Amino acid sequence: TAKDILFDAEARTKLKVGVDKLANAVKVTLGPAGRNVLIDKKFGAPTSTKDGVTVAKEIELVDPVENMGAQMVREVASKTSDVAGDGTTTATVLAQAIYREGLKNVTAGARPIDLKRGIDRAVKEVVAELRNISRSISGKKEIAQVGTISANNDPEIGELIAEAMDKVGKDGVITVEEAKGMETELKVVEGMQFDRGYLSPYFVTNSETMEAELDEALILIHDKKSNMKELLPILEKAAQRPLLIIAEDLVVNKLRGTLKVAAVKAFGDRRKAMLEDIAILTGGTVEKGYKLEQAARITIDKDNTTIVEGKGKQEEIKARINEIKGQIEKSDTEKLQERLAKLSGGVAVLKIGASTEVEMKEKKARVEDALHATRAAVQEGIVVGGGVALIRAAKGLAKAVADNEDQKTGIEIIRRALEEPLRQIVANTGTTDGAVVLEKVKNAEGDYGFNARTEQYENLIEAGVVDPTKVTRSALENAASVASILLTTEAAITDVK
Amino acid sequence: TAKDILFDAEARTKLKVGVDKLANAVKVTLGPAGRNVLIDKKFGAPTSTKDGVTVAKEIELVDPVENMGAQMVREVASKTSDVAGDGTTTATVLAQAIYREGLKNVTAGARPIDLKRGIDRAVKEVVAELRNISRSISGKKEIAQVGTISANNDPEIGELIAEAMDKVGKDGVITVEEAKGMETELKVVEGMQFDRGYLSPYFVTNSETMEAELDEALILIHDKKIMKELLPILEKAAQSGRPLLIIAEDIEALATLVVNKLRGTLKVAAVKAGFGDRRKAMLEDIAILTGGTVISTMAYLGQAARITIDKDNTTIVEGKGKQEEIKARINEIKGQIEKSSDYDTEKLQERLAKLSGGVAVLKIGASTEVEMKEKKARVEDALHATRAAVQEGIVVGGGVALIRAAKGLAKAVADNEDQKTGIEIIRRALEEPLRQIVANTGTTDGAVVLEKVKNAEGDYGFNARTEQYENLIEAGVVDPTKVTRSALENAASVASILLTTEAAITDVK
Amino acid sequence: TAKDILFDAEARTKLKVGVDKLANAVKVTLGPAGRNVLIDKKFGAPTSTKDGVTVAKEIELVDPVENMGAQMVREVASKTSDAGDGTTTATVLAQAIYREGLKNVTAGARPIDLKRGIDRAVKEVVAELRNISRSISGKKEIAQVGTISANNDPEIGELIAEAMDKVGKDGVITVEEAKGMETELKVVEGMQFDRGYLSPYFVTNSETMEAELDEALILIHDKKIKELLPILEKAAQSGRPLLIIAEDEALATLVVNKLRGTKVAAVKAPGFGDRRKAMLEDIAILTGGTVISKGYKLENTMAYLGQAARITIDKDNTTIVEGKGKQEEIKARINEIKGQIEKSTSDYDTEKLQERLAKLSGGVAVLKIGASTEVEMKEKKARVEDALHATRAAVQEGIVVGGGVALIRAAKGLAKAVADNEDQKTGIEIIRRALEEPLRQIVANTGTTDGAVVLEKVKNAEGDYGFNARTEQYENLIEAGVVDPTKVTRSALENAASVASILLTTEAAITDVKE
Amino acid sequence: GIVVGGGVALIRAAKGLAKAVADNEDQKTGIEIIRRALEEPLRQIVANTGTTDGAVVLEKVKNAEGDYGFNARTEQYENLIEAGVVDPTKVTRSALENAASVASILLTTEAAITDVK
Ligand SMILES: [Ca+2]
Ligand SMILES: [Mg+2]
Repeated sequence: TAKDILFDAEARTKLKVGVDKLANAVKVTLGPAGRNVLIDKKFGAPTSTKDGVTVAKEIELVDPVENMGAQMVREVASKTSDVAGDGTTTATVLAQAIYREGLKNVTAGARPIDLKRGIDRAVKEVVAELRNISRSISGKKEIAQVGTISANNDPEIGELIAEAMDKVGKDGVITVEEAKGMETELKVVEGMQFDRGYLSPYFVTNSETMEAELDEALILIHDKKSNMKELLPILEKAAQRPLLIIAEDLVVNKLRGTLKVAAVKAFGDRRKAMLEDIAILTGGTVEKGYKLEQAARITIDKDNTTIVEGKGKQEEIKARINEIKGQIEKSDTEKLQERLAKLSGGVAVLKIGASTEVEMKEKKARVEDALHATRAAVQEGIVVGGGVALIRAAKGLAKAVADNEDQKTGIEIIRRALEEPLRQIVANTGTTDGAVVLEKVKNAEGDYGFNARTEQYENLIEAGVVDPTKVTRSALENAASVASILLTTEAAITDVK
Repeated sequence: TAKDILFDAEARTKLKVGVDKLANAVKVTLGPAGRNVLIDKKFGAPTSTKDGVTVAKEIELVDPVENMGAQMVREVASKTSDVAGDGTTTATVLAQAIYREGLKNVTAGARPIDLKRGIDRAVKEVVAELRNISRSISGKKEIAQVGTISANNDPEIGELIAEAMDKVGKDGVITVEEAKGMETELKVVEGMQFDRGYLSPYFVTNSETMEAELDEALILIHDKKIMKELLPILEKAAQSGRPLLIIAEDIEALATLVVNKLRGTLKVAAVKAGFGDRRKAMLEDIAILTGGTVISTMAYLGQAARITIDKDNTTIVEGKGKQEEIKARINEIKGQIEKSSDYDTEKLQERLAKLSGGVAVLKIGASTEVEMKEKKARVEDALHATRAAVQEGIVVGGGVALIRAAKGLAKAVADNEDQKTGIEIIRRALEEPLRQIVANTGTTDGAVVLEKVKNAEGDYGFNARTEQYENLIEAGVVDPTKVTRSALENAASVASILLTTEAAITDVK
Repeated sequence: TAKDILFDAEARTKLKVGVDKLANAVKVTLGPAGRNVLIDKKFGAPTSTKDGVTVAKEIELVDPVENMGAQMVREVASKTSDAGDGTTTATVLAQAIYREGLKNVTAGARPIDLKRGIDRAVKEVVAELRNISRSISGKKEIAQVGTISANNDPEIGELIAEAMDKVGKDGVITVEEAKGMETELKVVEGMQFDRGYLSPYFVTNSETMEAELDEALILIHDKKIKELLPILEKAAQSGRPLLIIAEDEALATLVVNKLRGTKVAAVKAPGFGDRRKAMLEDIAILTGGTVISKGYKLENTMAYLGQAARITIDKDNTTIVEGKGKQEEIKARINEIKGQIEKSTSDYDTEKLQERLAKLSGGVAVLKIGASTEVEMKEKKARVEDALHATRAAVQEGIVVGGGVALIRAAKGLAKAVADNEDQKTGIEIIRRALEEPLRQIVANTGTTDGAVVLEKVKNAEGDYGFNARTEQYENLIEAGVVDPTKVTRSALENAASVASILLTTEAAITDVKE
Repeated sequence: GIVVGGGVALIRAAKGLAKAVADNEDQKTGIEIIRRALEEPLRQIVANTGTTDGAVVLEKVKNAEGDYGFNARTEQYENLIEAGVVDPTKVTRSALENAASVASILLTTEAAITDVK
């Protein structure tokens, strides 16, 4: 349809208004002192949330160009918590500061392309310095320590996450379920996980977690490919139980009528080898087959699908692992070992018990967050929390080389942006003296920093204030990307009113 | 519907606003330094694109007269990337410069027709001079190099393009498909291709590749225009497992075949059959290759291993017809060559090439599906840039060839000052593509960069990605001659029409 | 006061509006087919005029920027006829040059390169205008030009030819309404100098813009001018008008008494340095007066004032007619001056003393025009004045073809103009198209829509062949009596290209704000 | 004394900026303001010629050494000392000192007091 087009600074200033509205709403919740935000509902009392992710999901602007920039930062900064599990709000605060000062220098006559080059070279050095000051996490004792800190000081949960990664490995599949009793226990079952998720967001059974869970579900494995009407006869045939259909190609009927079904993807000759393994696991049968005309739990994520507690014959399924094991000697061969590790590795299940359901769902939420944080701690390590690690990592900027003065400006844009998260931590405490608090932390060194929880200076590592290195480096990398994309945006196209 | 009519200068000034909005939006993406363009969507994040074709397709204006001038340049410039595969934004930048300077002189009193004549005489000589700078591409030695450049410096892709063009020839049918593994392969199979296309866009199976893919399909060949005998033979083929292809003079069959393809009834594709008695002879070649028979039952239908329906093209792959019967058809029309008039010579020789060479299938693969189809489409872009490069040759990229081709303007002849002004309109317009590439870098010194390139000669130019003057051919910066000359011919064509437009008729809001 | 400023294309476009308003109003009167222009008056019936000069004097605009461009081309074109209709031709030419000039500036032409190509084009057109010009010399040829400017009157043609024979070609000739009905010629003692009146309100006749004083007294003062009351009030009760010759608040006091009827005109002293005081003595001897200087006081005598019969003062020169000084003392100064010619060892002294000698010894030729009726007397007098002015200009630079044909023929010199680039060639072609404008306007004032063919038939013709708007026929304009002085034609083009080039190079226009 | 006319002397004198000391980046920015402003008089003189290309002329003058410059009257590149284009040293240095003085007061001005109309 007809379009309106904005160019040059008129587009970038309009985009900046949206970035500011997104950031200014979410950043008040940043630190441990993060202040409440009220979200209106259609009827009844409004929702009060200190969660910066919950606030960002509610941000929509009436102006199209303002909404574009607001969705740019929102989509990029959301990817920080998709992998590292934390840092969405931090990435948004950084993105606002980087784009503000960057655009401010564009008005002064700085080339936007050289600012991006200088910003990129500055991030490479800060991310590297974040690794130099990062503490590696290896061994079951300190893995339990990180799991306990992310559990809000729960030694039972820290030992549970450490024991799960001990049996199934650091890269193993670990899932969190609800226990049938008061006691919390760990159970290692059989299963596998692949990167093919749901085909539509409407299959999601849980609004906030964006996951589709099917309990006591039957698996349908075919190897032959969607919208063909022949699927209507097969769908209701065995439906009486949720169903998992696996193919390469019932959206409304699940969200409107009564049906429990999930259909994910299943490339080339490699896809035919994967579906034969799920048959020996899920306990079912897989071109030499019919036409379109069983596990305890099936969880469907956006980027992942995990089959938990599939029922095979343990004597027959053990032979399938030995068939692929024999194919390794006569064999690149790296993909054959991947399929072996999925079948023989299993899935760790965390059964979370408690007194009452309100406590059991409360305790389960901490185990999932502590698990996600511990997974990121074993990979890239841990760094000092409270926004201090971004300030300490500024020392790496000395190694950043600037080919001209505009590039040196971009380095200083990142230099001033690294201080912004801590500035917002202290600002959420309600004090106007926060400029002094930033000066003490910056003039100090090491793990010395400000803890906004007790409002006292201390050693944050010993105090239990820590962030995964993956969280911090991803927040800066994501923010610098989205802000540099907007700095280089010369046109904004949108539909007419 | 009642109409609003604009005349003379009032109409051309309004049309220029639409041409400006089109060009000013698309030209920011030109060159390696091309910047981002945000395209809004209903829900979610917008679309960031540095591609000029994506931005151009989204341009529509509220004012009908402004929208007309926008669609004018947009459609004419779109004919560049069709026969060429690149240079759509270049044609738009040239059209904006020719029309702006031309209209500027029209207000100065110059006759519009003498400007158009001067424009065409200048473009005629610039294309000729562009042919001298052209570097011909022939043989597997330099074809793999050209294919490697359009492959984003991948030598393995250039070897597949050079070897595929070696088996079936430069004009032979080459198709790129997704491989079943990481290792890329090449194989030549049976098949042919037709110059016709689908009747309705709804037959497309895969919207990503835009081509309708029917695997292990059936083919119906019928002479007259086609619901009388269709349904009995269609319903007899409705239970197959194999999709059906409809080949006739035309396809009532228009409404019923589209609604069944959109639903889950059956997969049916209709392609027109090329005219006169030559059409009835081509139906026998498709029937013998696929084993079927023409209709002038299920045993009469032909079977292939796959069918890909392009927009203007139709490709049948691996027909099931007996090879002993096909060779009897080959020597039938091959012996008919010795029996012949100057009328049909290469007409029957082209049919023999379809029943002999076949179709080569390029199979591209990678470690993950994300890179697999990303490199697969990269090969399709590399294959299209290579086939066009073989035809008209290769010229220096970065807009330098348009500047170097200005030497041919001395050969242009002007009958008066108005025509000479038109020649000078082209002279100033050829510098615009390079001036815009340097402007996309963001420097205010771009006026000096253009002076160095013009003061130099030959291969010397400016590389905007490294921001350093260097040899552009040795640095891998090249453009096909067909890409460059098409962008100049199409731009000068649309601007000449807009200069000669005395009225713009549009409906009332 | 606070100012508003317009820049470049915005200022040059507003200036063009004022230039067009002046041009379109005056150009309807151009040529013998010129049409009527009604000019309103405070009370009674308006003024109907076919004269372009009368219309141009009334052109004033509300918009200050538009008014500037109007007054710009108005003053520059006034120096062309400073008569002969050339002031309107210069305005028409100035419009065409400025219009096409601005049109190419928008097209991307450099304004200064257009000006260069314009100036080179004008030099070659004026040069070619000299070759086609036919000079006038001798009493016989002058008598023919005077008869033409008198509308086929051999009497005025002979009188002007005889007037230029008695006083010379460079002599001073004046026209005065005769006290008797017999037209006669009388040479009298007098002189003319290059100083005009010090204010337009001293002029007694608004039509000719010439201040004329009959039987007036001359006050000659050395220094600037309050303390003149004893001498000034002496002339007020003496009945004669007073002429004040001095070096220079008191100037406004004489303006009030002039408009109230209580005959005073002020003129600056001629020349400067010692030549000024030397010429002041020549005026006192011619008029029988005394120069106030260095043992004289301006407050202290009626005997020191010079006397003359008629004093005509325009905005340029002042002519003293019938000096009342004694004949012996006038020629005594002649011998005193001539004695210094042989005693001068410098070339500058000898050449400048001859100019001083030619004024006193030459005199002033007076043309007294008679007629049957007093109404016909002033009508015939104005005919002689215009005939004398046109004939005097025709002798200097020659004569060319009228009807705007000479400008068309002079276009053949444009091939001799060198253009350094395309923009300079454009300025040459601007003059090429502008030279057809005066004839195009003459044919347009006839009212015909066929004037596009008339211009082509004249351009494709040769020599003096052209179109006559009076009889609406093609003929030879030299034989038909249609001729313009070469000085008039070349001045119209030079002045038009001058003011049009200034406007093309104007990047800013400053004007006062609303009061 | 006398210096090069045509605004070239201010460009040739930019070599002294290497001797300027900056205590921080803000002071270094103020040094660069003069660096770009020294080219402004010559850039205006060339722009008053009406030429469409002003960048080439400024480039050829900045890269050349000595008194070599561009003559705007004849529109030709020539040595300005020999051609007769010359400015007094007091004229050139006073224009720079006065301009920087008034521009420094306006940059440091935090308030403007004016009467009510
Ligand atoms: Ca409500
Ligand atoms: Mg008249």
